[PDB]
Amino acid sequence: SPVALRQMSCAAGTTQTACTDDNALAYYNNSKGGRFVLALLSDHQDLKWARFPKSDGTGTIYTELEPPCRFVTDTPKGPKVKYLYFIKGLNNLNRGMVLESLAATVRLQLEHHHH
Amino acid sequence: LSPVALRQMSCAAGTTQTACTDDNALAYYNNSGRFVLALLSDHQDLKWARFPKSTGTIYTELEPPCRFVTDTPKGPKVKYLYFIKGLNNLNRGMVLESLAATVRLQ
Repeated sequence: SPVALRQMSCAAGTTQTACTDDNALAYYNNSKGGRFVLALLSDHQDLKWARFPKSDGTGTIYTELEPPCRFVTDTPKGPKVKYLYFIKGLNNLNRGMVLESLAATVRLQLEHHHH
Repeated sequence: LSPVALRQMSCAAGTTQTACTDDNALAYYNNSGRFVLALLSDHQDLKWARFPKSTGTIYTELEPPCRFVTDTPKGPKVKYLYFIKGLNNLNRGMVLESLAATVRLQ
């Protein structure tokens, strides 16, 4: 059942060329095929591609995003408007997963280490 | 009904409404009132669960259970996941994600 969602920074943009670097936060799990990206969380409202380098290091990958959902969140600095991007074709089951994970941060391991 | 980190509450379930008597199950719910999405339990015969309303009490039917293993502070354990009758996939996705992130390695 551990289809637990992990997160990491990634490159995103309005065009494949426009992708540059840590421009967003990507939600993914390991559904066999290495890393499977489900959604992007960013401050930018017109992103259309999430970019990740291939596993074997032989090229790169660009995944398509659906138009984002705009939403507010509270923070120490105050309210903040964020954009949630589900990848194209993502089903409601996976959308729900992203949501719960977004609702409360929880470490997936016990050892002193990133999430 | 909007998004919010799921919460859990102990509740009584049974194979019949009459059977629901003592707390023997954990119920995931959304409070965006309490909307119960699913039940986690050690028994596999469960078919009903009651929730003493926020006046009266509520009985909600359950769908067939799903077996699954879980680490705990005292060794692994087997358990059963029950979804409320007719739950949509978006909500099930929220439950499955909570369960999935419920493990302990090394």
